[PDB]
Parts: sequence; structure tokens; C-alpha cells
Amino acid sequence: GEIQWMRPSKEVGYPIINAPSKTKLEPSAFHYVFEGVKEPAVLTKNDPRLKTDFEEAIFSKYVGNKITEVDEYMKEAVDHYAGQLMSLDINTEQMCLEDAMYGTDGLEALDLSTSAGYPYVAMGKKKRDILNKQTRDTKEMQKLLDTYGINLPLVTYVKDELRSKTKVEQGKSRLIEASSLNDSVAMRMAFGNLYAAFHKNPGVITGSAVGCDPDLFWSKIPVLMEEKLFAFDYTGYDASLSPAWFEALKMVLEKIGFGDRVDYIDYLNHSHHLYKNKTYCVKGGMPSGCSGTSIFNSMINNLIIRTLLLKTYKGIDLDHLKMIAYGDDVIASYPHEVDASLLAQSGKDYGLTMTPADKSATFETVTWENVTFLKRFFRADEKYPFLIHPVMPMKEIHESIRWTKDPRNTQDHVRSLCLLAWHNGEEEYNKFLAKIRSVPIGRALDLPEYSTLYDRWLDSF
Ligand SMILES: O=c1ccn([C@@H]2O[C@H](COP(=O)(O)OP(=O)(O)OP(=O)(O)O)[C@@H](O)[C@H]2O)c(=O)[nH]1
Ligand code: NA
Repeated sequence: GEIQWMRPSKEVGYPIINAPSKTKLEPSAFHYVFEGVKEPAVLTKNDPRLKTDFEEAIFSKYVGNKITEVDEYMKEAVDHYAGQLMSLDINTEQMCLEDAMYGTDGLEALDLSTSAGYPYVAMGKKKRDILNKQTRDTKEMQKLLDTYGINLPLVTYVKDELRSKTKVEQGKSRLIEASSLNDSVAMRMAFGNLYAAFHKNPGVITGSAVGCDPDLFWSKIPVLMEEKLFAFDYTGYDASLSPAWFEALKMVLEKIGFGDRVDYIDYLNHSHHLYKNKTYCVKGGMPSGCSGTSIFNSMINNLIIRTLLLKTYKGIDLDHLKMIAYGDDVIASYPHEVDASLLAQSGKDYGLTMTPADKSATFETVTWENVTFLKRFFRADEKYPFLIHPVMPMKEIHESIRWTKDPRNTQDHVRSLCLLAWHNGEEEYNKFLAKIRSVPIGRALDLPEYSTLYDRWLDSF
């Protein structure tokens, strides 16, 4: 990923974009009842907490484009992955505007809470308008697709969320590159069934985990993996992607019946962005707020791991590479041990910065005891060991519960945390509930007891 040029949006006929300057995150009723060290992320250059320029920091994620062409290894990776996806009979048909907007089996309806994007954000019009849950009115939308047409600019927003102190002092705030409602609808029509196929098949055939339900899926993973597990973290995955990785992605799409509309991939790759008063053009880099970002990032991860393996171990048998990705997160396996540190080295050559799994200091062996996927561990249940517990650390839950963005959603926010929390065991869960109930707001909440959660879990399989 690399910014080719940036300049004043007025110079090119674009309206300044208004983004709230104040966070919506305030201490919650549980702020002092639990521990935590995270604060809201910097949303402006004027934040007293800053210890370096904001703009330089938020955009430093674009480390550049390391590779230019798709080499021999990448091409092989493409053939293999595309070969696997082939076995899913993915329906190559387009998706009718109705299903793309209000969803169908395998695909959820569009989310009304996220930015409608340009030009709407600058016109003040929102999603509530165009979309009618019970109506299913294509008309208004359909009309808009002719008036403004696809392939429109991406509105860049600073993600309003909790970050470590360092990420606050270093302006390391994440940005949200939002796509126009028009594009989201288009792509969902173009790829709609690809998404559904992926959502309906989390595992090692799609090599994807998007759309999965951790409570059920965790018990299926161990069986799918090969003997030896390997993993690693990516630093700035999305922004590090070079155009070549997008071409490889198009080759996969073409090979499975979507060559028809691989142009859509070109806009993710070479893209136009609006941020505040400035406008910029980026070469490479997966935008964080487009339709499919998650799935396309996972597909690219499947090509990356394959590529690094072929480049480092001539003779490797990709048929026994069992991996599952969720964007940049990944959990992989092979019948034989491999040198992650070595693989990370080849990774640099492809423009990927890979480091020991879970901020380790060195690349150590990956086990079912220390491996994490989506910040969650895998823990077999005491009573019935064949059922696996996705275990989110309590630290994560503690940090989250200490803040709020809307007191109206306190019931839902805490309930959600409870559904992640109990997998840590009855003792821990009850200590968690106790503290929640040690202040008025908590005592008024309708929270599930351990037993109720555990019994429900057992019956869900
Ligand atoms: O809206 C956004 C923007 C960015 N991101 C994602 O955040 C990642 C970079 O944002 P982080 O600051 O969390 O990235 P990191 O993974 O590079 O941090 P390290 O562990 O290496 O210290 C990028 O790889 C992108 O995918 C989102 O998930 N959503
Ligand atoms: Na891009």
C-alpha cells in the first residue's frame, strides 16, 4: 500500500468531510469496578495526549509496495487455492438487487448503522431513507445507481475505539475507509453468492472463518487441522498489500467463474479517498470499509501462506496445508513442523511484516494450549472433552466493560460480554457477575447465570 498523491479536496471539486472531533466513549458504571489501561483513540491532531503528528501517524500504515509482478510461486498458490474453491460449486450467478440489499440465505442484509458514504455523507441523506426492511424497495436504491453510478470515492474516518496508551501517544489510530452505498450494493450483487458460499462453509476448504459462530466452530477446528500447527501475526496486513496480491486474487476469481467482474477488485487496489478537507489516491492496500474486505483479505491470506510455503519449501504438499483465516488472522497446520521465522523472512520479500504469534519475543512452537484465533484460546470442556471452548481472556472483557458509547445499550453490551466471559469457567464467571452487581446499574441488568449458559451450550451442537 502506498499513497501516490494527496491534496486539498476543493482543488478537485470535492466537499470537505465532517467527522466528529469528540469521542463517544465515556467511563461506564463499571469503570472503577474493573481494571484496565486503554483509553479512546486520538480522533484529531489537537489531542493533548499526542507525542507526534497525527496525520503522519495515521497514514504511516502505508509502508509501500514491495513486489511488482505475480511470480511463479504466487501463480502456483493461485492454482491450488482456486482448485480447492472449485470443489464448492460456488454459484457464479449475479445477485438480484433485492437479495443484495435485504439479504438471503448465507448473506445478511446491509447494515444501517454504518456511513452511507459519498456523496450522501455530504448531502446529509442516510440509509434509513433508501432501505425499507419490510418493503424491500429496490426503486429508490435502483434509481440512485443510475444518478451517481458505481466506483465512487471512499470516505475516511478515524475509528472511535479503545487503544493502548502507546497507540494514543503515537497517534496510531485506525482509519475506516468507507465505501459508497452504491458500491457496496454493486459488489454484493457481483459477489453476493461468493460471500454466501463462504459464510455457509467456514473451514479448510474455503480456508476462511468469516461468518462463523465461535461457540460451535471451535469444536470443529481441531479435527480439521493437520499434525503440526503454525501461526504468526501480521503488522499492518491490509495496508501492506501490494497490487500484485490483488492481481493474484483476480486470477482466483477468474478461475472460479467470476472473471466476469474482476474490475471491482481494481478499485479496492487502486483507490480514491476523501479524508476531511484533503483528498488522496492510494496504490494497493485493502480498504477497511468495503463490501467483501473481510473475505477478500482471507482469500489473499490463503494465497500468501501458500506462496511463502512454496518459496521456502520446494516440494511442500499444499494438499496437506490446512489453514483458516479471518482477514489477517490465521490458524494453520501441516503434517510436518515448519520454521515460522524462516517463513516470516520470505514474507518480507513479498511486502508482508510477520512476527511471532501473539506478540511473543521469538517464534516458539505453536500448541493447542497456547494457540489463539480471534484472541480466543481453545479449551476442551471438563465434563465433555469433545466440545471445545472458545476462550476470550477476561482482560479483554474487563477493558471493554469499563466504557460505554450509549447507556441505552448497556444491557446488550454487558450481555454480550457475558456470552464471551463464561467460557472461562464458573468460578471466574461468577466473580465477574458479582462485580457487575456491586453497583446499581449492574444490579438492574438481566444477566444469564453460568448453568443456564453452559446447559444451552451443550444442547447447541
Ligand atoms: O477500520 C479498520 C482499519 C484497520 N484495521 C486493521 O488494523 C490493522 C492495523 O491496525 P492495528 O493498529 O491494530 O495493526 P497491527 O496489526 O499493524 O498492530 P501490530 O500487532 O503489528 O502492533 C490493519 O492490518 C487492518 O487490517 C481494521 O480492522 N479496521
Ligand atoms: Na487500495
